[PDB]
Amino acid sequence: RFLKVKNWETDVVLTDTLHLKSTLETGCTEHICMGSIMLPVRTKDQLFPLAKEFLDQYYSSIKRFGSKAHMDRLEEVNKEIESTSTYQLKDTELIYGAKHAWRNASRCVGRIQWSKLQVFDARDCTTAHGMFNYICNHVKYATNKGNLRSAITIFPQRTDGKHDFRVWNSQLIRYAGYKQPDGSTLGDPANVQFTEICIQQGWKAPRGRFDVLPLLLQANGNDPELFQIPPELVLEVPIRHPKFDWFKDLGLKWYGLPAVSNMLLEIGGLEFSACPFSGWYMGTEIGVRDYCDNSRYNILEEVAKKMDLDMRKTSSLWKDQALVEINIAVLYSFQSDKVTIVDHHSATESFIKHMENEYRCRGGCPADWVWIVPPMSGSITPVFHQEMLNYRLTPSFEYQPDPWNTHVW
Amino acid sequence: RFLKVKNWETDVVLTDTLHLKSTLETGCTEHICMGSIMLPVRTKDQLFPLAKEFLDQYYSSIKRFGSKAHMDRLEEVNKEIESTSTYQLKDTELIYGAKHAWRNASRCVGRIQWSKLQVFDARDCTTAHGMFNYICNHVKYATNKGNLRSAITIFPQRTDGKHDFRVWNSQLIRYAGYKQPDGSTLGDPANVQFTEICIQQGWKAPRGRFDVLPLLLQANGNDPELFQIPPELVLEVPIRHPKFDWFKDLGLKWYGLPAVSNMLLEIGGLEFSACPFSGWYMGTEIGVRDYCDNSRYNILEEVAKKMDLDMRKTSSLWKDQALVEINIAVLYSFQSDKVTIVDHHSATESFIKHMENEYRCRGGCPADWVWIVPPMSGSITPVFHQEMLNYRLTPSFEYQPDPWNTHVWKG
Ligand code: HEM
Ligand code: HEM
Ligand SMILES: Cc1cc(N)nc(C[C@H]2CNC[C@H]2NCCNCc2ccc(Cl)cc2)c1
Ligand SMILES: Cc1cc(N)nc(C[C@H]2CNC[C@H]2NCCNCc2ccc(Cl)cc2)c1
Ligand SMILES: C[C@H](O)[C@H](O)[C@H]1CNc2nc(N)[nH]c(=O)c2N1
Ligand SMILES: C[C@H](O)[C@H](O)[C@H]1CNc2nc(N)[nH]c(=O)c2N1
Ligand SMILES: [Zn+2]
Repeated sequence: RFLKVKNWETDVVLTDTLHLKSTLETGCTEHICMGSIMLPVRTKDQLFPLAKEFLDQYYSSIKRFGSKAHMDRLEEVNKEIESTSTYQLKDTELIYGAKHAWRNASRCVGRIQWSKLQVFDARDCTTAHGMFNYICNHVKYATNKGNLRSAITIFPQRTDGKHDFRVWNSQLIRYAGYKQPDGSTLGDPANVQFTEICIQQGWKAPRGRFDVLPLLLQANGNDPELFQIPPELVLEVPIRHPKFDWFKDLGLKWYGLPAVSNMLLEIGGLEFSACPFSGWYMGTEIGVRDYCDNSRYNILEEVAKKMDLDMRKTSSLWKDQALVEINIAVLYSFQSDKVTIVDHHSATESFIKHMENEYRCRGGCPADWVWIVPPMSGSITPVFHQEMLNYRLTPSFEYQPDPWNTHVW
Repeated sequence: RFLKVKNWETDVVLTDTLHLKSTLETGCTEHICMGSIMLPVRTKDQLFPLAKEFLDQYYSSIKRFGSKAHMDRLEEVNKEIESTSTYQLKDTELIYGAKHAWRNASRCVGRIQWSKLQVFDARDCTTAHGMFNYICNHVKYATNKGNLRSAITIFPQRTDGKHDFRVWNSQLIRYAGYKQPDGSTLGDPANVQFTEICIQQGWKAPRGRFDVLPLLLQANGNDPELFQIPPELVLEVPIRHPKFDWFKDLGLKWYGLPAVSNMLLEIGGLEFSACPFSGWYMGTEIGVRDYCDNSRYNILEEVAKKMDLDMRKTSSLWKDQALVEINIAVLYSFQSDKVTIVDHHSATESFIKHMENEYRCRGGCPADWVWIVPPMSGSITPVFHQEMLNYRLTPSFEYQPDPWNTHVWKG
């Protein structure tokens, strides 16, 4: 009932009760833990309980739980749902809802920033060009000439499921992937397929190693349209090492804006299938995963050569040595060009502080250890020694099927 | 039911049916995952079914399920239970049992070696001195002058719970930790409390930075007794770096034999409270955890200074740079002194093949991702990208409470 989590490096013990308010399933059972598995229309009967849950916590958050205002709103939404088989959120509810889905994202280490989120209400949007306009404005606002600011743009909610707004890209800004004859892959292997769905739709791929993909926007359920983000709005960073000059010769660069566009935001039962959100990078996401994952730019071997490491034996830890350098470069480059970025040491220390605040202000903090611990130097970061409880709270961000696997053209 | 796990690096998908034989609980529910939580006498009634399940597993393994030998063994065991409230395992069953507890240890990345285990049967042991003799023999055999061999020694099982055999040390070999009045710690902070118990019991502490702790052995539920492991039997490796000549000057060394001695071995319902087992180290256990944990030796700063790294800001990744060098030094040394050791790349790569083979020949391989993934360079090892299922099968190795917290002293 009242679970406890301990930090084994500092012996601090926190008590969690927030989990009791949890409603969604985890995938785990008393017989099997699925903790490491990546991926473990509504009715009026289904919707009202959800809306009620949401409103009560919202009114509770503003110290007006069980007030005429509260009571009144419940009734208004109640009448609206029975009548309209759905409802619309008050601006304040939308903002509160979005901030909280972030607050509840158990896989996000950057949640100490949860309450500082710019919300762009794009619910009056109606077309792909309109979506394009809102997205450019979001990108420009968030980039802020390198001094990044968190934001989310929220398009119209789901209705009959046949009029869904969707951004086909996984992130607003990513590089294209091309499968050459050499069997090899040009650019980012992760995007090969999407890259082709663009071509298949018209895009004139420049076939480069770092080609900024075009946005593929879908509005009201119609077919998706392509748009090239003003190059001037996409801040990029040339990757150079602060000691190895030959580094710049690797020809590496990465974009400054991390911005997830394929998730679904759920607030009080309502579904928002197009809600791109952005913050700023933690160094390892690029240096460790984008650059060194074997299924991504997989650059270790090459960086290894350039360093003249004894790649003969794994026990010389050449892969590890090179990993560190590649990551030192990233932070170095972003910092030099003055684009906001955080290292895994600072981000994890921040998250620990956030957990403590959350435990003593909200009764806990859902967190997914498997995702929170950085992909390098795990145990020298504090989160490694921190026990965490993972459970699902709403409002939330959820994954959803790629549109190209559901679109009735 | 069937469950699938996918490797996001290779797209290889596996199907698990073995989890269907999972009995114990995990700590998780449909509402909460306790996957990162460190730690989430029997009745004839409950014992009967446990022996049966075990015996069925054992006879199936030797291709004699349902045989007369199998049926006689079941009758013999059940008769013994109703008769004495317990039962004794045949040598063969003990060996099979021990090998399987290792095979089922979901937090162990070295399981590819499971079927290769020397089992020493010490169930005829009656005293602390007897325990000491058995342990010295295990240490010498397992050490094998640096060519490490996996081994386990099994002392008498629990009876009424008032006569337990227990090895008070958490590991047969570990360094003493001492709390100074100024608040600093000399030696290994992890063993301060145990080191105090040793001193209280009569140990004469040399008070150094790497003093091998004495063994504190409890036989038949009696008060524990102290014993010093013959020095010539304790293999140690001085740590030095292949290119950094000042590394040897840090004065670091570590023992070669990792041997857990505080866990409980459960086989067919029987409980073996004293069952020390040892293998060989994976580099990071020493280089990352014992050396760099803030609560252990914590040598990152001193090493970073020497390398003259920019320690003014964490974004220089000075901690990460020093960590790599320290781990290179550990591997280099061990390999130079010809003491068995495996690096985390090699070990995780082997575990993945072991895991795949297990899914194919056994229908599964319970594994705890939180523990399998190395404490450094996580994503550049194949296990990071491997989905895993964690569940509990018996036989098994379990945690038990520290003895100094439950023991009834006699005097
Ligand atoms: C301000 C800087 C931020 C930092 C440094 C940060 C950092 C991170 C990191 C390291 C991850 C893991 C990414 C991965 O492994 O794919 C992550 C995941 C995530 N973040 Fe944050 N984050 C930030 C802002 C945001 C914002 C503004 C939101 C949304 C409003 C958010 C929502 C999420 C979600 C839902 C996930 C998990 C998504 C998934 O499962 O793929 N984050 N974040
Ligand atoms: C052959 C060399 C072996 C290697 C390289 C290996 C490696 C490891 C490592 C890296 C861990 C995690 C240690 C930690 O973080 O505390 C571990 C845990 C474990 N290993 Fe192995 N192991 C080996 C042999 C064995 C043997 C022979 C047994 C038993 C017969 C065994 C039983 C276990 C158990 C029970 C755990 C988890 C203990 C706990 O939860 O504290 N291992 N092993
Ligand atoms: C707002 C924000 C801020 C920061 N710093 N980081 C992010 C994360 C985002 C940039 N780096 C990795 C991307 N996430 C990929 C999720 N893959 C899960 C996944 C989902 C589905 C499949 Cl099939 C595979 C994998 C978002
Ligand atoms: C047979 C074998 C072979 C290898 N390679 N490694 C080991 C593991 C052993 C040497 N390095 C760390 C030690 N394990 C301590 C685990 N403590 C967890 C823990 C358990 C309980 C609490 Cl309260 C805290 C922490 C055993
Ligand atoms: C199989 C395993 O769950 C998978 O590789 C996870 C591990 N932890 C992760 N953690 C983060 N932050 N991001 C990821 O993509 C992953 N991948
Ligand atoms: C809180 C968290 O579960 C704890 O720090 C775990 C994480 N993973 C680990 N993994 C291994 N191999 N050994 C450990 O001691 C730990 N500690
Ligand atoms: Zn779980």
